[PDB]
Amino acid sequence: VCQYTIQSLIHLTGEDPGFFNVEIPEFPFYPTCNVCTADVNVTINFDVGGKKHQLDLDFGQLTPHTKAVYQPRGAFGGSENATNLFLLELLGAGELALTMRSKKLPINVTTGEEQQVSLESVDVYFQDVFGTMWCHHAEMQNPVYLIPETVPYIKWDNCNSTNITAVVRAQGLDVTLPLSLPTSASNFSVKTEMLGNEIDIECIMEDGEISQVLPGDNKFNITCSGYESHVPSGGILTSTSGYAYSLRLTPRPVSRFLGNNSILYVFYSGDYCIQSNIVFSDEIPASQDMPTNTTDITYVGDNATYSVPMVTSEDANSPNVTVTAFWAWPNNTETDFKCKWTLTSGTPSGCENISGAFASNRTFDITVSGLGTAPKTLIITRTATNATTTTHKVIFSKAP
Amino acid sequence: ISCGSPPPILNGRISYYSTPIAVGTVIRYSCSGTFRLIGEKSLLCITKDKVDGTWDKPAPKCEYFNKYSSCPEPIVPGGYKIRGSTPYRHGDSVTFACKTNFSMNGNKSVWCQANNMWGPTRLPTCVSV
Ligand SMILES: *[C@@H]1O[C@H](CO)[C@@H](O)[C@H](O)[C@H]1NC(C)=O
Ligand SMILES: *[C@@H]1O[C@H](CO)[C@@H](O)[C@H](O)[C@H]1NC(C)=O
Ligand SMILES: *[C@@H]1O[C@H](CO)[C@@H](O)[C@H](O)[C@H]1NC(C)=O
Ligand SMILES: *[C@@H]1O[C@H](CO)[C@@H](O)[C@H](O)[C@H]1NC(C)=O
Ligand SMILES: *[C@@H]1O[C@H](CO)[C@@H](O)[C@H](O)[C@H]1NC(C)=O
Ligand SMILES: *[C@@H]1O[C@H](CO)[C@@H](O)[C@H](O)[C@H]1NC(C)=O
Ligand SMILES: *[C@@H]1O[C@H](CO)[C@@H](O)[C@H](O)[C@H]1NC(C)=O
Ligand SMILES: *[C@@H]1O[C@H](CO)[C@@H](O)[C@H](O)[C@H]1NC(C)=O
Ligand SMILES: *[C@@H]1O[C@H](CO)[C@@H](O)[C@H](O)[C@H]1NC(C)=O
Ligand SMILES: *[C@@H]1O[C@H](CO)[C@@H](O)[C@H](O)[C@H]1NC(C)=O
Ligand SMILES: *[C@@H]1O[C@H](CO)[C@@H](O)[C@H](O)[C@H]1NC(C)=O
Ligand SMILES: *[C@@H]1O[C@H](CO)[C@@H](O)[C@H](O)[C@H]1NC(C)=O
Repeated sequence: VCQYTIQSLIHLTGEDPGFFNVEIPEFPFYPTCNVCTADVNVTINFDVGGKKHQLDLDFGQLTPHTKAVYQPRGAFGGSENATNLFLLELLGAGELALTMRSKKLPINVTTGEEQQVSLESVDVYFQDVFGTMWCHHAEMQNPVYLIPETVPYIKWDNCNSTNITAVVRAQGLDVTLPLSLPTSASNFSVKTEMLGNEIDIECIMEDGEISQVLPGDNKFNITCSGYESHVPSGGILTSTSGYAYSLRLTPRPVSRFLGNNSILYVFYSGDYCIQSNIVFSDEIPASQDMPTNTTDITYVGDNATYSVPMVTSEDANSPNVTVTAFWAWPNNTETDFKCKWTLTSGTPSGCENISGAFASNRTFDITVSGLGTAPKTLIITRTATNATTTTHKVIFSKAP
Repeated sequence: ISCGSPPPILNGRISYYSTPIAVGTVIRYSCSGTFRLIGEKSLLCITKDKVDGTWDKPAPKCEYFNKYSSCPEPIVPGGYKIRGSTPYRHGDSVTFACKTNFSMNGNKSVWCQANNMWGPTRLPTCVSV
């Protein structure tokens, strides 16, 4: 039973790089919670020559504080080693991505249907610490056919090695490379390919070559093959102010299916080629916590109040509204996450020293009791149907 | 057996290969940044008489990038597209497949050329035989 469902529409444009990447940005990752977990399952919806076929993947319990990359714990309806064809990755700021290999079939099909498998949609099911079931439906604008094949190893001759490592963090590659050219601001063209473990990503300059290179930074967009990220891919050509050129490349998404010690080839013209080894940071890039607004509240006595307004895009006639609260750095998943309110609800059992109620305004007034002398921080989250989950960090401190 | 050196490509490059070239070797073609690659990019060393090796298709070609080129949507009666989407600009490719009652003849993939035509081959056909 889904309490909130997010819808997305995805369209594959360029060539298939060997993986399909689906971003899921709207599930709650609660801040100041070493102990918060999330149960995640995924359903892949295939069409096989007109016949519907669902692949159910079980990713177990996410533990964002300690692990950023997840493989399926099990698969139902899939081929052998289907669990090896999918990755779930935490991207930071409450976002995650689902990645599937595109050139190996994850389901069983008959002789003759091997080229008739198309991906229709992906459903992601996400149950948070408060018991709320979240769902994401990613629809393909057009069903995308899987073309199974083995990708041969390819290496490019006549490419200068650099000692500079291209480091990928949360599917974003970042690297700055020194180039040299006879001409000097002289147009500039660059394309890249990232090759490894049967993955082949090609990135090119959208808007074409740089016809006149200005001094300083020359920002230019680049488009990589596969499903595009909502964060744009880009690069910068730094010119000295013969003449020095520095090339910053920030393409995304770059899947760790490439493996460590895959190779980034940079072909540029003013073809010259430099190659750099790619490494995938196993460490989390940044805090996975969803972004929050912080408010400092003072109080006298042991009672304090905070009013939670409607969230952005929350309509006055929203079928479902949910407000939740917990004290920062909770210790016990069994007793610290009972403070959840819906439009029909009371302060549940086990929610101690906190009261809340919706007004006719749909404003949610929360009151905290038994406040000691030290500052205490309350993490308040509000969601509404087809609205934006918003988390408030409210620090209650004794009036001076 | 072994293949001789692969066919050259003007304004492009060929991936690394060791000599002599063994049957089963795959090489990749690419164009020089500004140019666009027209045709299948991977060549395979095969043997038909079990004596000499030969490459399984001709080399692709590189066209100078024409930012203005645009090809109409290609349509194959009896088949359907599995890769490609409008708009089609210079160097973009489409890949076809035939419906179940039909068999394909010709190359399954075509590229939008500078002269606003799909090439280098004709569109494939899907025919019930
Ligand atoms: C509201 O949540 C209930 C379950 O809590 C669900 O059945 C219903 O579909 C939701 N309403 C909307 C409009 O999604
Ligand atoms: C995910 O699937 C597993 C089956 O392996 C099930 O035990 C679990 O309850 C599911 N989680 C959900 C639906 O949130
Ligand atoms: C798919 O085929 C494999 C054989 O390798 C089998 O083990 C698996 O159970 C099959 N999947 C099903 C029956 O869902
Ligand atoms: C590349 O790295 C190797 C590492 O030893 C070094 O020998 C070589 O000089 C470096 N060259 C460049 C251009 O970075
Ligand atoms: C691409 O990015 C550049 C800046 O790097 C900007 O000037 C341009 O308008 C952008 N266009 C698109 C289509 O993203
Ligand atoms: C490698 O560097 C040399 C000089 O630094 C240059 O002449 C050559 O073209 C470079 N190779 C490539 C593939 O760009
Ligand atoms: C890739 O290499 C980096 C740096 O050595 C390391 O931190 C990471 O764990 C490696 N990932 C692998 C081997 O999957
Ligand atoms: C909170 O404490 C104040 C102290 O003056 C009291 O007036 C108010 O009624 C209390 N509110 C609740 C909900 O207990
Ligand atoms: C909603 O009503 C409450 C009274 O409980 C009031 O404090 C608040 O300012 C009102 N908000 C709006 C947006 O009208
Ligand atoms: C206020 O905090 C929320 C946390 O949910 C954040 O998403 C939002 O961006 C913040 N407001 C602004 C104007 O950034
Ligand atoms: C071709 O297939 C269609 C269904 O896809 C069927 O209705 C038709 O009878 C078939 N024709 C032949 C000649 O098999
Ligand atoms: C593909 O096109 C080439 C010409 O570029 C032709 O020689 C070859 O026979 C075609 N392939 C098939 C399967 O017809």
